[PDB]
Amino acid sequence: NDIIKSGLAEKALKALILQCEENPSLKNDKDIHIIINTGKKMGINRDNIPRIIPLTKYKLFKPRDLNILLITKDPSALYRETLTKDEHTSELFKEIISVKNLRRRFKGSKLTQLYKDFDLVVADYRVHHLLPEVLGSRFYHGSKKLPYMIRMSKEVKLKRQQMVEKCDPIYVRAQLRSICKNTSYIPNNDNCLSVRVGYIQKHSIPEILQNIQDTINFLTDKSKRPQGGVIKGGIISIFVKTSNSTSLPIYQF
Amino acid sequence: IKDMFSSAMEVARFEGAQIKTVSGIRGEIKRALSKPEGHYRAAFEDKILMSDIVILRSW
Amino acid sequence: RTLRFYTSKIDQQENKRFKGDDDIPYKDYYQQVQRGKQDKKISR
Amino acid sequence: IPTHAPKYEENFNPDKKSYDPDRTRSEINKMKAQLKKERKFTMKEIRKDAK
Amino acid sequence: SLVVQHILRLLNTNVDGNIKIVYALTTIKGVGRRYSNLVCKKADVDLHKRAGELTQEELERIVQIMQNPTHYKIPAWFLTLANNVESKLRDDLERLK
Amino acid sequence: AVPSVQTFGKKKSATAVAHVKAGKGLIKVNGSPITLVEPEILRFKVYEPLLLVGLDKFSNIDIRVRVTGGGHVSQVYAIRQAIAKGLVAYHQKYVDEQSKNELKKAFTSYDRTLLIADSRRPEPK
Amino acid sequence: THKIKYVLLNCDDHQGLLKKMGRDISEARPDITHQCLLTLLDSPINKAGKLQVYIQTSRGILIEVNPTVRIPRTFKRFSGLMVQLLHKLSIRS
Amino acid sequence: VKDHRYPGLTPGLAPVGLSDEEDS
RNA sequence: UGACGGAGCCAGCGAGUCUAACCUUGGCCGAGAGGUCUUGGUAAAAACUCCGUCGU
Repeated sequence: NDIIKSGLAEKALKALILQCEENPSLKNDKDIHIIINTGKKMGINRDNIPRIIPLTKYKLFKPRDLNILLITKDPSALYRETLTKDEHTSELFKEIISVKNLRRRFKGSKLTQLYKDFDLVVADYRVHHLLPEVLGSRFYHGSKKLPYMIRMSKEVKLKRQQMVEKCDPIYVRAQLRSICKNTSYIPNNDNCLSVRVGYIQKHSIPEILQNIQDTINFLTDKSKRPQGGVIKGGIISIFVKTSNSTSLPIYQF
Repeated sequence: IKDMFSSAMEVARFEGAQIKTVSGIRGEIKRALSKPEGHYRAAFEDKILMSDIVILRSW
Repeated sequence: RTLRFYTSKIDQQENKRFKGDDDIPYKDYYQQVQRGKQDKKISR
Repeated sequence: IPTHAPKYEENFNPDKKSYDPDRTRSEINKMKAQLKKERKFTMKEIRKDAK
Repeated sequence: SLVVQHILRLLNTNVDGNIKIVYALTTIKGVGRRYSNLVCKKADVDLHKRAGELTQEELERIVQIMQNPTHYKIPAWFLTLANNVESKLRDDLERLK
Repeated sequence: AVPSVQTFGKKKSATAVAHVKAGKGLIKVNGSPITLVEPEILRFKVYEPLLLVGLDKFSNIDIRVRVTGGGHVSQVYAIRQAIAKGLVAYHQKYVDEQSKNELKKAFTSYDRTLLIADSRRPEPK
Repeated sequence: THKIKYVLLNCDDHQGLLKKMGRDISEARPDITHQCLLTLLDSPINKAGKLQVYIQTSRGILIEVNPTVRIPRTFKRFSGLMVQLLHKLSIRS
Repeated sequence: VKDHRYPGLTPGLAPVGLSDEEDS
């Protein structure tokens, strides 16, 4: 909580927010990211699978706020029918698609159109590794719209047995709520790391600060491994920036 | 080939010019590509690689 | 509403197209850090 | 039967291009056409000189 | 012998009575088929009804759903240079000559 | 060894291989029953042989057809040709030749393409 | 039609030009077609929607005249309409 | 929860809590 | 002789250690050269058959 107490973090966020209003170039910038300088190499190769960081105090977003794309295993009939009929998930997803249909209908410029229309992409964990070839490069550089791994039903796989195919609408909704409210991060085999902590015009500066403390606590807490506790050896420095703005330091060892 | 020229007008001046790679594969500037500006089509005596560099000798 | 209103519509309906021989119509802290990073690069 | 009036431009000239409601739209279309003829003519000449 | 049992204006739009409620409301700009279906479901109006059959209270409820979407938790997504180029071309032409 | 015969049907790039052996009237195309052949509109086309000579002849044999290449129509024609040729050849090999002659006469009277390949060779004019 | 601006040829307005064409100026009267159209279209039978007119030009052009049309009464305006029609191949409301 | 076929599942699975399940 | 979605399903050519983007926001290491990570924008079998919805 020492970072929250320091006035520097408060000062940096005030300057950053002020510029976005002043500067025409930063007008389309809406998200606030923190750049963390871990002391030593994380040693985790980028697997492009987001890891959820729980933000206890405040929620970044709600499922109803965003366009959500669900990519399901072939055939998508069982999942599309079950999710659409259920009252909890009848109106949760903008579109439900299968991998094979997704590859066929969207190619080239259509993939670019798909990128803009949807704010959040989620996919069955079974088909997550296929998406990089399908969705293309645009989805998979920058970390803004990486698909999230979700599980359709609570059934588990056992060796030498066949998993029963089911769709649990309440479980799917619960996972999506966690994804939206909580922030996320992707490990990489280098010092730098980027995490979204706030949204301009929606979170007050005290709220954005609290999200940073939750992010730092989770990433440094060894008890939260493997999802957390990835920053071993402390943090050399932390900055704050938008997509196109410059980095404002908020902590330095 | 790209980065040799800046606009399709420049390519038109040099169509038919001899070109070669660092490997020594000889070629020719055939025609300028409409999109993007400065790109052009060439024919080489043998297949070239992406790591190759094409050079036009001029004085 | 008023009965006068319905009389007006009725009479207008009577009066309510080319006919006969009619012709067709005629015609500062942030600026500080930006400098600071620039100063670091040039110094190096 | 309903009666409608024909829509025609007086002193019509087919070679003359159609009238445009917006002056800027016609003007830019004027310049776009002018660019195309000059680019094609210059491109033809430079090739012949090169040959 | 005694047995007792076409156009409407909604959101400044004329909607035909003959058309079904959902596809009649699709005519309203910004209202899609899925959006109209969701609005009717929230309004508890039977979708098989025709637009004329709708009662006043149901139309008022639909208008409230349309005007106050976030209040009823509707999801969010449901809610000169050419002259310069000519001059450069002319300069190139003059240099050619 | 179980008596068996093998025949081919061809139509454009479509090729069907029919294996006809002694059995119990089990007719399959590509591992599925003949009744599931598609398109349904042309299904009776692949029924042309069976209905011309009658289902009683098939009651003592099993036919397995494997089809590759071509489109839907050419595949249908390959299947029917292969089935007819296979039935005729099996009757030659393991049944009297009189019945074979009757089968050939029936198939030829209805449609000779069931037995002889129909290929539209170019002819310069 | 013919360029001078394009104008519908007439027996009176354009005599020298027709002589250059070599066409006899006796058979250069579009006013008759105008007069027939005015009386055909303004007849009550047209108003009852039971008449449609076609015109076969001497050159070999066939024109379909919608019964709803209202051609201008002055001949001068009618000529401006035909040069529009023969070149644009259609006239809109 | 672990799936031998997909090791990536166990990391990066959305945590689910009681507040998430209860309807709004 | 439509649009949307889903489902079923049928080719033949083609195999050089060779096949292939651009422009940015920043962290760290490095004497330099440069290396690695982060980041936003721009560009980039079908027919056929069946089923359901709207409707000209």
